[PDB]
Amino acid sequence: AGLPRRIIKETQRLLAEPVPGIKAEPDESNARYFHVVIAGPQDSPFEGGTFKLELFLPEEYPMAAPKVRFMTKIYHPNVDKLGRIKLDILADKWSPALQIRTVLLSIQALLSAPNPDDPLANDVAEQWKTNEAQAIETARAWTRLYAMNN
Amino acid sequence: AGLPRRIIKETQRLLAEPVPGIKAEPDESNARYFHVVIAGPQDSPFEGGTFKLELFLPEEYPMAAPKVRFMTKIYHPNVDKLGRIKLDILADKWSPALQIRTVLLSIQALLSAPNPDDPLANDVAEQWKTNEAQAIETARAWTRLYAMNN
Amino acid sequence: SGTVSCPICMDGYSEIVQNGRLIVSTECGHVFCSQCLRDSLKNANTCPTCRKKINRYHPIYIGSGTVSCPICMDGYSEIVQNGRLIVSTECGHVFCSQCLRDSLKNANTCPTCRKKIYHPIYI
Amino acid sequence: MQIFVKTLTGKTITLEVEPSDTIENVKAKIQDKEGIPPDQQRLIFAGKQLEDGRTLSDYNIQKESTLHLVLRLRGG
Amino acid sequence: MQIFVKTLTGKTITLEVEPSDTIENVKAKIQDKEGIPPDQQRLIFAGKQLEDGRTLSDYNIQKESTLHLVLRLRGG
Ligand SMILES: [Zn+2]
Ligand SMILES: [Zn+2]
Ligand SMILES: [Zn+2]
Ligand SMILES: [Zn+2]
Repeated sequence: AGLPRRIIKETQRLLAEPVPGIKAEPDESNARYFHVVIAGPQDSPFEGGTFKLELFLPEEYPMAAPKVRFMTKIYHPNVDKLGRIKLDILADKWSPALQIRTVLLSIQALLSAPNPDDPLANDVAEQWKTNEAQAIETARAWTRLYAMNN
Repeated sequence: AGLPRRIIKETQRLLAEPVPGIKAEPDESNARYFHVVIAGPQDSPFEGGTFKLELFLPEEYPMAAPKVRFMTKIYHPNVDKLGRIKLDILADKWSPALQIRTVLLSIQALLSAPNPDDPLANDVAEQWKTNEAQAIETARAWTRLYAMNN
Repeated sequence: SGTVSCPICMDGYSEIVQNGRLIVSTECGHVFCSQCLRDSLKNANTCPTCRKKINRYHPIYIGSGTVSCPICMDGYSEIVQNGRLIVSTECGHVFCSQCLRDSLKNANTCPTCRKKIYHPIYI
Repeated sequence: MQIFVKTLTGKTITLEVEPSDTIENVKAKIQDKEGIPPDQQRLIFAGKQLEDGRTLSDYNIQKESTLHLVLRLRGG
Repeated sequence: MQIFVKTLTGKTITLEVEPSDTIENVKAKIQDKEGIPPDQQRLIFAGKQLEDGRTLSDYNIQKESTLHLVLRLRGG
């Protein structure tokens, strides 16, 4: 009952070479379970926010994607109320050459470029389309409230 | 102002890691010109012989083969009176992935496995075919006479 | 084991890229700088290293020096250890043969570039 | 000037660039080294997915900065 | 037992062998590492061209010996 070699090396390297704005650390009692914090992108409504995520490496990793959820509430067309992320690299566009590090950088990318035309949170997206400036200021307020001092 | 890089490296390495039974040293006057001595193969009629050769790296080296000639007289179906070598890797079967070191090893191979069926020295090859044991003792005597103490 | 070079000019990875040349492979998995192989194939249509008739050939992307499989993360020695091969796709991306096999069970796009899609390379 | 790119594997490459290079121009250099077509590359900096038409200068990307590469992605 | 082969580039590889291995068996192991087919390999030791059918034992090739690889060649 030991981890694939991939998880061991990938984990050493992740910690060896941290990325600015991203913190990801395995749970001491569970090497498949990662505590994550990501900074909101700069020049986004999420800027200045610190967003908690969980990441889980399922049994078929890296042939299957990490399972990933927001734990910090966020206002975004492709994330729902329960913090689930609809994102093609976590499903059909996964590649085994992607890794924890680049999954997390892709989530940031997703915050910097939301896609309300193909949404997960229908109300959020409807706001985003029909009144983008307002949807943006809502994201900024939710960022202050939930994703600062947390 | 110089040699292709290939020739420089190749020359440093020859002199760095000598091959047993083969000595090849560039001339002070010309970095394309190599003084060579090869030992006769073991268990061949040439064994115990030391055979002088010259080797020249032409301008198109390594796209063309080194030019190579025996200076020591030798009794062999594929070497003539003037020490010229008929050998396919010096012509049609050259490869630029061959080198000085492997050209010279291939010449030793040729001494170890003569080919009298497709000869350069016709009368030598005729002896080799119709009376091989005698052709072999002639090669041994010519080895003593020309390729020892030389 | 370590750093790749071209058997014809004898330049290592650094010297190859230094002046615009690529690292290439033949179908038979033999590796050269682009220009040495271009110029051999003007002269004869046979692989310099193994003398196979070569018609096609392509760039491989290994930058740095010391090769490994991006999927399992084993380096050169660990891969061969267990009788896996180093393999390149037509788009020049390298994997161990087990990981590319397994990956193609699920996707049949290159894991590294997503081009729809190979052979051993000998380094 | 030099900037660094953390490629998919985690290895860092060094690119020679100008503040006026577009992100497209930077992708073309990465294609030469990595064999990944521009259409599949995304370049991440300060958490931002950089846009092809804009330049390094516009994003305040100065010498010695590190960009992070991921594969094309899409919210859904 | 181990022997060494100095391959075409000058690099040395290490092969795991038995005194009873034929030169053909040795060529097979070289093919795995080098991708050169047996029909194109020649193996040189003490100046001689080793024959496929014969074994390492027959040539007195002991552990830690080094064989030298060249391409197929022919006197003419
Ligand atoms: Zn070259
Ligand atoms: Zn080949
Ligand atoms: Zn692998
Ligand atoms: Zn590819």
